[PDB]
Amino acid sequence: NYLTENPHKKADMRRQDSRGNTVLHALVAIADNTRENTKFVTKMYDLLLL
Amino acid sequence: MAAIRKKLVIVGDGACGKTCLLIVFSKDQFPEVYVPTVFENYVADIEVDGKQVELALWDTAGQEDYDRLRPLSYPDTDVILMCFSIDSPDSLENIPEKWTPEVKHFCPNVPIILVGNKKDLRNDEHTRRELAKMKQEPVKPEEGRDMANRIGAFGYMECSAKTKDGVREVFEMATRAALQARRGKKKSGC
Amino acid sequence: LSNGRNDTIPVLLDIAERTGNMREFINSPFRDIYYRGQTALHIAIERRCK
Ligand SMILES: Nc1nc2c(ncn2[C@@H]2O[C@H](COP(=O)(O)OP(=O)(O)O)[C@@H](O)[C@H]2O)c(=O)[nH]1
Ligand SMILES: [Mg+2]
Repeated sequence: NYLTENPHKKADMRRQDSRGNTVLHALVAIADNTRENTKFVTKMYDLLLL
Repeated sequence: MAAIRKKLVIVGDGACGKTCLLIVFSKDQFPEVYVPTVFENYVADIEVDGKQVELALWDTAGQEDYDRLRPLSYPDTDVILMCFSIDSPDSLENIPEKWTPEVKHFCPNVPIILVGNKKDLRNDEHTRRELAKMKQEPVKPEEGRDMANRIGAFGYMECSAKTKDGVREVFEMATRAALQARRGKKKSGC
Repeated sequence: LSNGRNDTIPVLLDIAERTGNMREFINSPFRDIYYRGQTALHIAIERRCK
């Protein structure tokens, strides 16, 4: 929340890394099928998308 | 839209204006008192054709202990400006001899722009007399064009840091060459 | 980091700007092939200190 919105410099969510993976491909990459993981993976995914 | 990050690296003999070229590109103000041996950790914003590119400019010097750490800058390099001095003919002939094979060795299939700096000094009386003392002349544009054809250069321009002549177009063409993603693979193994 | 707070980061940054080259200091990447590109910002975010 701070990185996306701060007066000095804002990291936009659409930037892609060397592989081309956006923040959402990266969040899928760490995604696992354990409850402890999915519980926050889905939350952060929805947060960033909205 | 989303700026694309491209890696630009400078390799040339000392005192040919590489650092000053990057500096004039960066702040557009010629430093008349202090010039660092290297210009480091900078990213500049440039737009050429509807695309917005952040160019990360690395710099390589060989004066003292930097040569040992030079190879480390070559990985993930997207585009190179091989630079030499117009008012110093000794710079040209070493480009095929020593600079080119190291560039090919560490990072092949990369675009390269061969440039000659400080157009003002070729017509300068002092430099002309100094070169004539050894029966020499400033690097002719024809020789630079021939070299650019000779060693596979993507383009050949000339810069002038003091007068800020042609820097914008030079780096524009550099990033235009960088944005091209080569041509697949050649003789790729079965 | 000692209990989440090191008393020398502000002093190092102050000395760096006072010495003329803040920019080159705050973002200096690693060079070893094993950690290439990692910045002090990456360490700050990873240590979980907003
Ligand atoms: N008069 C004049 N001098 C220049 C120009 N460009 C570079 N120089 C000189 O070249 C010297 C060294 O160039 P430098 O930037 O250090 O090149 P480097 O050794 O490859 O890093 C500087 O002291 C400048 O005074 C120019 O356009 N006009
Ligand atoms: Mg220098």
